[PDB]
Amino acid sequence: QTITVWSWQTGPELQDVKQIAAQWAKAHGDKVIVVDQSSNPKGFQFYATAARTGKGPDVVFGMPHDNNGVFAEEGLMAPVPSGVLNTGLYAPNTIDAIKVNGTMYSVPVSVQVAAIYYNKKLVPQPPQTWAEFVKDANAHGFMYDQANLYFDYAIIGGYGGYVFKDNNGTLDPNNIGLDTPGAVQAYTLMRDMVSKYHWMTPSTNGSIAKAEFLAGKIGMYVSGPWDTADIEKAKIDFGVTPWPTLPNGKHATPFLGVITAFVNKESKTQAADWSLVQALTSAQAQQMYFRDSQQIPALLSVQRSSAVQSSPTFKAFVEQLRYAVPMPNIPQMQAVWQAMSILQNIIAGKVSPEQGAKDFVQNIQKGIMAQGS
Ligand SMILES: OC[C@H]1O[C@H](O[C@H]2[C@H](O)[C@@H](O)[C@@H](O)O[C@@H]2CO)[C@H](O)[C@@H](O)[C@@H]1O
Repeated sequence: QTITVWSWQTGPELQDVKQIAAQWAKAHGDKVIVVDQSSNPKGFQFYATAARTGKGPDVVFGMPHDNNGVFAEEGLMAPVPSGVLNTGLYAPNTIDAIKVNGTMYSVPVSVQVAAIYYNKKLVPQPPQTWAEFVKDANAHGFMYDQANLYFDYAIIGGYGGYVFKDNNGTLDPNNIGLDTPGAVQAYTLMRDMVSKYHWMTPSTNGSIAKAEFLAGKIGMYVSGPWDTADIEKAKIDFGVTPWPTLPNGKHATPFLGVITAFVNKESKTQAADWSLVQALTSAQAQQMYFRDSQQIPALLSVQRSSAVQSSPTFKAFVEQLRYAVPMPNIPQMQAVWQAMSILQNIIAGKVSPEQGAKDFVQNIQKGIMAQGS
């Protein structure tokens, strides 16, 4: 018979996943099939769509933790069995990220915090203050997936904005802070990056920004370890640096993302599934994933290895970590991602930042109301 694994991580890491699975299979006898879903237009939530109709995989690898709230609530995830996760081997925020309604539903594999990747050919020294940033941006260019909340939240949070109010670990989905005076100021700066700085056009997105950077046309770009391989293949002499402080003198607040692995509740071979998951998420595995893409391991013991401690990716990570905000993992967070398109209207000047902020929050509250039966 066969065990099917769906991976949302591609590139070098995918190859490591396949070799580890092959080795596990030689001992267990089950045939293991790995499918690359990273390019699926349906996105991360495609797992629920498939799992709802009994067409899902047995194991899922490389899923950003925010998505699991939906899967867990709909009963598409098998709870993590006892003895598999030792909460003491990870930072506390990493563990909270995999818990849904108090139950651990997935295993952490890596931790992510977006940073600024720069071309040392154009930008010898990375900017640290907004003043230096404007200087380097006007001179050699800057672009990123500007209307994607995952990335621009760094600015929003920097101005005091927030998605759901955090009350000592408990999120209040009724207290949204995306239309506070601070957020509006953030949206204005986002608008300015196009209308006055002219660093980007209302049309610029992640695809264009990445292509431009790989062609050596722009000096800075906001990204993550998922682009490490493509950058090295383009032989760009790059560096990694945290977001600069914003014009209000505050530090930007990027999201902290935890990449996870989990088991489908419908899978008939759950004992074997978890054994496989343990192999794909072990300390040895995490060392392999770090090798090429520089993916930061979730396990604290591997983070302490000298190879990791000395990498540019880890240095930026450690300097931004205390300012990073873990993405909410509750079901309502999906309503946020889906109402996100409004940001493009604000950036394009179709609506003012004031009104756009209001429309954004209203579309989120509506989407949330839609959820729940
Ligand atoms: O853009 C919405 C999207 O944001 C996050 O996805 C990240 C992902 O976590 C990163 O690993 C990388 O792939 O960049 C993505 C953003 O382009 C959320 O995790 C995801 O659920 C959401 O759809």
